[PDB]
Amino acid sequence: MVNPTVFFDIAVDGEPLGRVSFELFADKVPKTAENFRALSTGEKGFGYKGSCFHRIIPGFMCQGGDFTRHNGTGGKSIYGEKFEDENFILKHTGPGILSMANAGPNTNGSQFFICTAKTEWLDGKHVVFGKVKEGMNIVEAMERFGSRNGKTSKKITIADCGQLE
Amino acid sequence: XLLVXAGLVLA
Repeated sequence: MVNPTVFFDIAVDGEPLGRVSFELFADKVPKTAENFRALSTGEKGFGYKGSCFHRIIPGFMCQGGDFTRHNGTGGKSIYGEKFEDENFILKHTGPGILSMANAGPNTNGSQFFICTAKTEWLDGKHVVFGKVKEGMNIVEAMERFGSRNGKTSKKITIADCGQLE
Repeated sequence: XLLVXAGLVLA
């Protein structure tokens, strides 16, 4: 299977900022990639469209994917409330890495983070499943609205999302 | 610290 590509159209307080696209590593983690893909297309009747990045730490990562509570306490997977760590074949190698947020082992939901740095200390604890293809500059632009404690100065939003290929 | 967690955010 060819690795699928998804896009996020980002908005800052409603104003369009730009598009970020991701390659999803379905050749390593097909279940984890499939969950993110479907949530990006909304094909199950729910997903990332209109959701926010609740926690952004400059020099670290942008966290989003909580489309039910919008604060880190919510979201769900297409398989149910949570699913297992598929594997840890892939590592947090640098900026642009796409990885699953969790609340400890085997609690993957819908929450994810886009790395803006190498996050090696997270290897083996968080399932890496994708990488930014185009629009890393948009991620960099998103980053400036975060803070050391994660709170964002403006509402950073996924205005639209879907699958490109 | 620098974690990415869902619910209980730690240092």
